[PDB]
Amino acid sequence: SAYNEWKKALFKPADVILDPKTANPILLVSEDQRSVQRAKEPQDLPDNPERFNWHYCVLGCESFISGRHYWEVEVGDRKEWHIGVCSKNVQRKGWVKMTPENGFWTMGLTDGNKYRTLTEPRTNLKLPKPPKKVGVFLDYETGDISFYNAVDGSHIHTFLDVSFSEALYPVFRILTLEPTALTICPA
Repeated sequence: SAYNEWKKALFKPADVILDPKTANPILLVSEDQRSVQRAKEPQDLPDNPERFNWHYCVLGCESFISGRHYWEVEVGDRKEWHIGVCSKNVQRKGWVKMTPENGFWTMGLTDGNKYRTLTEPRTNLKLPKPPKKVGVFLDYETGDISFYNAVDGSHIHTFLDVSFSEALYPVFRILTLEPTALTICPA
């Protein structure tokens, strides 16, 4: 397909590894550091400055300050998940609303069938097919963050013409307890 054949020609495939130091204590990062799951109760971890202590979020290890990049995330049959990018300088301690104004550019799924972009106010997305694998695409220069169905190459959503200045991290959020993990596809 055009999506599969062109993605690497236009965007550098990012090797995204989850950073355990950033993960909310209720989250578990897999040994290979590609997958995240949720625990029933928060685990005993230090409250280091890099760690999200309220939001059930985890970041990638590396940030982006220029260029075109992409990564793909297997969401599978999960009924809840949110993914995208956030500023290096987001508030990690306490609560702030996950919005572009607060340095979060994310979309995802809640309650099995409610697809949303986490704008302010939130925008409901109408998708003909439920995505099982999502491609996250960053063009730092043009200020575009795009989301695609990584199987059929269909468009999900684009944050357009954002004035980037700070470094951007891949960000992942899961709120629910379910049998399927959220998994990054390797380069």
